[PDB]
Amino acid sequence: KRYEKLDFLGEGQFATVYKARIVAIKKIKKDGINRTALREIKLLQELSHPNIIGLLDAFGHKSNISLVFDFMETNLEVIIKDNSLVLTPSHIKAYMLMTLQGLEYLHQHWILHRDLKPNNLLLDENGVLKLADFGLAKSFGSPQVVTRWYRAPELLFGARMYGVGVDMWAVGCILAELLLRVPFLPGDSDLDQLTRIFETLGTPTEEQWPDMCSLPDYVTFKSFPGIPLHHIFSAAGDDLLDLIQGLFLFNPCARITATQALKMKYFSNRPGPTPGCQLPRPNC
Amino acid sequence: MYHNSSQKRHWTFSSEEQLARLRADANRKFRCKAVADPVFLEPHEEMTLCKYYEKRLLEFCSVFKPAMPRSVVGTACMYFKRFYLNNSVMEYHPRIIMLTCAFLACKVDEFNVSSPQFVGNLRESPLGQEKALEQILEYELLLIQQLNFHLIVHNPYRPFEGFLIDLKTRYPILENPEILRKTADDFLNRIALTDAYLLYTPSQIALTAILSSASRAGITMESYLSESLMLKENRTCLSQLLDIMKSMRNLVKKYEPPRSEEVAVLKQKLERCHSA
Amino acid sequence: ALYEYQPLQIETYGPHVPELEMLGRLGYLNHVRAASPQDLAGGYTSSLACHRALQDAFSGLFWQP
Ligand SMILES: *[C@H](CC(=O)Nc1ccc(C(=O)Nc2cccc(Nc3ncc(Cl)c(-c4c[nH]c5ccccc45)n3)c2)cc1)CN(C)C
Repeated sequence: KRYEKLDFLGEGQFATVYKARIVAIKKIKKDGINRTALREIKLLQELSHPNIIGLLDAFGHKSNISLVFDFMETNLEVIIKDNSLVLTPSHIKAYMLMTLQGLEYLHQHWILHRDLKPNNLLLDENGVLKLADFGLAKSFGSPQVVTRWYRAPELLFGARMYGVGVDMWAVGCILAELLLRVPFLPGDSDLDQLTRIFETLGTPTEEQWPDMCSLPDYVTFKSFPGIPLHHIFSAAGDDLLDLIQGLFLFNPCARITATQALKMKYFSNRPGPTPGCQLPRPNC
Repeated sequence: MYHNSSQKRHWTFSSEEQLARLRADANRKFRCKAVADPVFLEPHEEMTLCKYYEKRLLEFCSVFKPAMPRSVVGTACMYFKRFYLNNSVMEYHPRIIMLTCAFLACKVDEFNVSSPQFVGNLRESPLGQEKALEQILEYELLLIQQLNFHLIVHNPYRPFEGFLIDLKTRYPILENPEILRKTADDFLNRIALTDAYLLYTPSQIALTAILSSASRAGITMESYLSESLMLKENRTCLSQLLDIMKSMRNLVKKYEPPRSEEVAVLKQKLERCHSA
Repeated sequence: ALYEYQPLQIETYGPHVPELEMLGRLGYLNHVRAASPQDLAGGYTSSLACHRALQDAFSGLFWQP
């Protein structure tokens, strides 16, 4: 073809990605062309935002298909897991701002990412954050997703119909990971993830979630008091704690949307978000 | 959304003359490739065959089991129309292209159907079904590449439902907007046969169908356009919209279905073209 | 350099769509299917469906190629 393999960027859940000449190529794994690649193409050919990855090319042979994206220097997981990088409040504010703007643009077009995690938040050398891995993204609005650590409680209860809350809970989990530099709720099973959520935040009642029992895969847990938020995040300010509380509301209807979170006082307070050209960069 | 979709950007054309030019260019290109004869079919014969095979695709999707959503059928028909804007039936057989279009539409619209149950809907022997499946798998990538990787198709059914909701809410003069559903659906079906999908937006098509049903029911809703839609401020916008509806109605009324004898003659010619 | 929120500016080439929070007060929700308790539990409301249908009905209505 027109591309030469250079490195190996890693293995996804449905494809193998490598750096080629700079672009990144995903090699997708009698059913025909894989549905995940078709979903990614059909969704990325309809969106145009600075904080959303753009599909550059696609090729293949018969039932084998390969996707070509613009090459991103790193992702947020590498930033978080790096111990030599200091995450100042301005850096966190900038990352959250770019993520929320991208998700607001995505939600206005009635698309849920449904696979949000720090490794899916790509960063380039200019400091622009983009959302990628749209192989699980689905359009919502017409009348068992997300990685477990970042899965919303309503998804863990087997909710069939949902909205932007599943993305916002993952956004809150990513914010908590940025604040603590470790995964916030690292469970190994759905029951374990629910237990960790209820231990850290408290078991919700019928007032914080008026339809707890309507969900099919719903089970009753012990009543946990829940750790105070300012105890979990000692350095968080009042506005940041308010944003976290809005992001982690058990009610998916009451949980703040991307626009509501963007209107919150945390982003308009001081200091301003760090410009992309000054964001932390993992040293070689 | 449609207002920034690839369908509006790349697959909505000014007039039928541009569509005819594209089809003639495709026919001429295939003829030049073949040269590098009475057996060749003219662009109007190609159009007749394309219409016949679009009807065949419609009746194939009508009796599909499990039940096929109407949006998937619309997506498949749009795929067929877009593919045969720049391709000739004398190079790629429409019999296989219609099945590839249905396959890709089922895949894109998240209508989960496996290949064996897809090919089980064909009135053919199991060997014939396997051959058809292999042909579909061979042509799927070609269909995707000929669509410019523009797989999201906007259909007029959701705008039709939205317009019905708005009529039920903000138009008390129309007491029961649900009595216009059947005739509007018939007008939408007749629209799908013509080239209206490549020349007008889905919302315009839905509004045209609704107002055609209203006119056939004896109800006039010029106030809905002028008052409810706030077009009394912009008179030229109202005139342009009315002209668009009139052009759509003219397109519908002048469409001629293919004739059986011509269809048979063109089928023989196409079989001779493909065998050689 | 502080941040100030600015709403997204996307042209729809159609009639203005009423705000999502105002659909209930304007009577739009009386003509859509009511969300089941499970749908409300998951975060799905009939307002979303009504808003999407209204947005689809008005998109590109005043546009020509
Ligand atoms: C020295 C200097 C230097 O740059 N060192 C260095 C540090 C860190 C990285 C790195 O983490 N790169 C990286 C990791 C993961 C992903 C990407 N980019 C990318 N781009 C596009 C796409 Cl579509 C994807 C993607 C989507 N889904 C995926 C799944 C799995 C993997 C990727 C993926 N990813 C970049 C690199 C270098 C270096 N030399 C020695 C001077």
